Amino acid sequence: EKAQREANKKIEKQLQKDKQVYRATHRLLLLGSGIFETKFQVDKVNFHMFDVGAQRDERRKWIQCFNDVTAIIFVVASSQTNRLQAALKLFDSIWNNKWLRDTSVILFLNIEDYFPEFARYTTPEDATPEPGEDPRVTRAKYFIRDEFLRISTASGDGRHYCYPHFNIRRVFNDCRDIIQRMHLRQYELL
Amino acid sequence: DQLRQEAEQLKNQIRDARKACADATLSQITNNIDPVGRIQMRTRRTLRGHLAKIYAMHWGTDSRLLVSASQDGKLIIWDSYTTNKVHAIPLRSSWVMTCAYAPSGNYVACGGLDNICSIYNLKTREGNVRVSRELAGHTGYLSCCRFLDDNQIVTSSGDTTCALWDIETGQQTTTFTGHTGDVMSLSLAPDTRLFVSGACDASAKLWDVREGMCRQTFTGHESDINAICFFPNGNAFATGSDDATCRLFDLRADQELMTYSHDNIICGITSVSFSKSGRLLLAGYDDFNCNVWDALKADRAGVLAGHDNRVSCLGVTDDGMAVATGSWDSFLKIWN
Amino acid sequence: KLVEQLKMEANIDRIKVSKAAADLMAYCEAHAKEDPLLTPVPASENPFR
Amino acid sequence: CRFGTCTVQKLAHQIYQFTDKDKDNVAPRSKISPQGY
Amino acid sequence: QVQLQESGGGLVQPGGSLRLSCAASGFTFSNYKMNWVRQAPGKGLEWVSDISQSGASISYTGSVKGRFTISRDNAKNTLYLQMNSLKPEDTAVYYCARCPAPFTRDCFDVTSTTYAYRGQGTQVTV
Amino acid sequence: MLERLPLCGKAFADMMGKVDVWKWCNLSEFIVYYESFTNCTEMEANVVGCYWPNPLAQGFITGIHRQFFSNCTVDRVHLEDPPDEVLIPLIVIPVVLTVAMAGLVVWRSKR
Amino acid sequence: GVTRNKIMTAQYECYQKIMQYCNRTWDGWLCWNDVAAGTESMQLCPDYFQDFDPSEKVTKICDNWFRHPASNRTWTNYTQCNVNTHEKVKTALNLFYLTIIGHGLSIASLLISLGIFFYFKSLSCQRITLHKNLFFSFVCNSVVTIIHLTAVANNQALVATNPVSCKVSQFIHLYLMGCNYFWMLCEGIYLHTLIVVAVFAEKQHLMWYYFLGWGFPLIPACIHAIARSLYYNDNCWISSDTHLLYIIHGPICAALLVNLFFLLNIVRVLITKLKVTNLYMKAVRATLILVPLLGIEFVLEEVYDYIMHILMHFQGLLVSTIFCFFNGEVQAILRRNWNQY
Repeated sequence: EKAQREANKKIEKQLQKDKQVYRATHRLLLLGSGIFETKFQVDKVNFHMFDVGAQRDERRKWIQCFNDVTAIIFVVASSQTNRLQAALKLFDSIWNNKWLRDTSVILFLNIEDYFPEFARYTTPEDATPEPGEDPRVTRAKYFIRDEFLRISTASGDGRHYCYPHFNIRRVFNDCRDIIQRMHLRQYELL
Repeated sequence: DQLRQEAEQLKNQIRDARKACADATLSQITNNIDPVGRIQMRTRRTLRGHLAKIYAMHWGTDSRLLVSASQDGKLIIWDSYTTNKVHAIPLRSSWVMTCAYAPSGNYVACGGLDNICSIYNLKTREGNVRVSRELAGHTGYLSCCRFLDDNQIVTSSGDTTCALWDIETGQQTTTFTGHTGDVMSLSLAPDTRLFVSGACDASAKLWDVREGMCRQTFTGHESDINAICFFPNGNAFATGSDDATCRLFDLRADQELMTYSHDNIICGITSVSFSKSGRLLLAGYDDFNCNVWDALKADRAGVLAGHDNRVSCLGVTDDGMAVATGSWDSFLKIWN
Repeated sequence: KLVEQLKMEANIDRIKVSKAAADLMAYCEAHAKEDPLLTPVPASENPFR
Repeated sequence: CRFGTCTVQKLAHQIYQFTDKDKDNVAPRSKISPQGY
Repeated sequence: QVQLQESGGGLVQPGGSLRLSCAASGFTFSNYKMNWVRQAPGKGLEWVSDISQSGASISYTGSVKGRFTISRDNAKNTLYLQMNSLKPEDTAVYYCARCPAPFTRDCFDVTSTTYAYRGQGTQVTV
Repeated sequence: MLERLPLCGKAFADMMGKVDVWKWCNLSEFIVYYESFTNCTEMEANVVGCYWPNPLAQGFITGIHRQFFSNCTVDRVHLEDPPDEVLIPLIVIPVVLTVAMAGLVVWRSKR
Repeated sequence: GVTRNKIMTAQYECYQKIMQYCNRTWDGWLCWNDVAAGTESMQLCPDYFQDFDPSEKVTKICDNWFRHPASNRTWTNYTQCNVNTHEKVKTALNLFYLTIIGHGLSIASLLISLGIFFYFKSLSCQRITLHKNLFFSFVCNSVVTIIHLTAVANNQALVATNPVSCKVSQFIHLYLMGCNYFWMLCEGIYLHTLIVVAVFAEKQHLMWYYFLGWGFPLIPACIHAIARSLYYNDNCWISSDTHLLYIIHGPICAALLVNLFFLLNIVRVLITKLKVTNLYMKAVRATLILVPLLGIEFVLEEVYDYIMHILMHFQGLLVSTIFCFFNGEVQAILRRNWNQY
């Protein structure tokens, strides 16, 4: 029994070194052989992004494993099988999933008869179009962003925040904003 | 493809054969039972040390050593008597979803989103623990695995298939097909020749490990079956689904017997496990609590509160002395 | 094939529930003594208390 | 002080000064008498 | 057992009308959210319309918004889809879908292949 | 007036025989008689037009106190502030140390 | 009478130290040293009587002493210290009782919060650890303050003895006050590193926080101890009319100013985060929540002093009620654990 506590002291000493590298690592899920891992590091902050590989299209079970990640990078392809609206329902199920209400979603973006509300839709002047861009292209681009944001602002219950974007620096600054809001809520400030 | 008309007419014959074989529900002939009353079980031990959420655990046959799988990439072996950690096995894939303890106590398995059931040698002559074999071949995430011996092990995967593996050669000797949904859990019989399987299609199937055929199919649930466990006699089993109820099926009857549910409980079941006698049915729920169900009267005989996050796994010792309850709070609790 | 699996599931020599319901109930009644979770004896010989 | 934190020390001094009741309660009337000190 | 057997369909000239019906059984119709999924010949499955458990929250796809309407009779355990002013683009096998999570706002794994809890499908040819 | 104070003065000078030579400055022994002598001087006053503190008292009591008990130090406690040059550094060093330690903890915890 | 003993003892000391412009004289209560004509020497009122406050300073004039009208003799006014005393004693007693009751209630609340934090091991992060440290420092500070106020200041019989026990108690009290006001700075530093800086949780060594909270307050305490032992060695170190207390009250003020800067940065980051999502509501709510933790209530008339005294002597209760009794996590654990008994 005395030699057993010697092994327990040796193990807990190793677990303390393993906690230093786990708590200081941002884990990200990339959506859009079973799982592909990628360890990249920005500003000496370690990131661990996971890309799902050989898995079936039924995600309602293995998506719960990523409930404690910093952010889920949801990549959308702005499109005919109406692939964009299929991503809207997938983003809808992820945003209102019981175990992902506290998991933020980094939304990475990238028609005419598939959305009737696009006809009487006006460009919000608060948008920042890039120089040398057609105005109707700006209206169609921000229209898709509003469709995802309408789902993101229809449920105030939950700690998840939606960050729409139109590459590694965007994820770094977003994860810094997520952990900042995590710290303010621990002190009941936000 | 109008043979579907034959398939719908045949399943009606099976349904009418189950109605004729039912004289009275198990809950009906139960008035001869002395009620067990309120089962007040307390946390006798709290094993801390895991960094992330705990997904699965498995007791050893000695009822003293237990392995736990957390999603931080570590497989810790705990001595439930003195809270001492016997081994801390780092895993190549941090997304482990299941773990198994061999009956001889010489090996431990684990698996997850990597679709690989990694075997670890616990009795190396050098003294350290390293990987023995990497069982690859599944095209879906590993959800459950159970040892038959030091060289045989069955695994359940998210590709709607189960497979029997040869640890010596690393080959699948038998693949079990027939499920339509993602398989979530398996459980061997005490004779380890049959095992039931629970998938994401509200159905459970009985398998034969040797011939590799689906003996029986049990329906009655409304959502994805999340957990399954055999009865101590090997003639029945219980199921936990997302429809916020537990149901006990029967092998030689081929019909659902009991339905453990309540109106105030609207959350699914994440884990199920019978006691040594089978009188109590312990079930982990998504409301961060565990509810002890009376397997005979379907009335809840006790609640296991204390976990601050979702309960994932539940394990009853071989001698029925303790119950280890893992949850997403990175904590293991021992109850009595 | 889905039909061939249902055909082999209909050739089962099943037994009636009242017989099997009395077997699972009698098993829990004869094995209730060896389960400390149902019968909490004094903790003098319990390795967790 | 000019700060706000010394109130504990100033209060301790006030208690040390204004609790000795073994001395004279009212000041002797030589001070109030101009034909005195 | 989740059957979800559908009715309706047939050959209708462009600009006609049709009414589809789901015959749900084996579960409680009032606790689960319902969906409509169709599969065009040579294309993948696509979501048509859904309706909340109560019946207030209602959403359609853009190609059917304004023409098709969703309805459900919770007392009869059935779901209706009154199709008005059909188009030859609507020729597809219409599946009556149901995501497995009850009491949930999220509706997962609809419009997916090898996915249970969905009917065999009815053929509406325009 | 001043000739009356001589009576109580000689009375005290004869009453000094209670304290011994080794206990000439025995404090807690003779202050009762000293208060009696102050009241004696007060009574000798107030008869010619003088109060208790008088210049004649300032000239008599000095000799009254000096005749017997001399060469005995009072040993008083001095309670005053520093000379103001060894105080303000001793005050501003703790503040600098506090801000430096706060900055050091911030810099260490930052990385 | 002991007051008359003090009177004649002062006369004794002064008129011995005579041999050791208005000529040298003795009024009856104080020694009047001879100074040049044309100046007025003002001395502090003595400690003879109940109606005399040792705070006010009496006056004495020389141009040949003062000529009191209708007296034609030497006279000096002691009016400033004879009046304005009988209700200052009242408010002194009231402030003493308020201090003791507030410190007792704070001790109770902080011990309850410490028990909750130590029983619920689920809350074991570095934030909770610093909360335990701050609560323990508050408990010790309040305990030693009650002990020094109810056994040293209220009883002059022990102060007259001038032992080493009361000075050691004063040293420990000042050191623990420094610890109480420095753990606020430690909490502020942790908050600034977590919110303003991109520091991960469960990352830093946490040892420097311990050293700054418990080890650093020894420096000003020992400095003040030696400074009073060499310059202002009075009885039991109870005199508050000396500038040596600034040695203790300087680092406290600096830490509170750094905490105010950290609070400003924190509310700035919060309002910046609120830009994407009224604003003033939570912007002032978070500030009022963080005021008692960071201790920002000393950098600031009839009742303002009493309100400030309450804010200081009830700060432990405020922090225990805000961060433990109204905390979302602790409250939720308590409500869903309430099902046991």
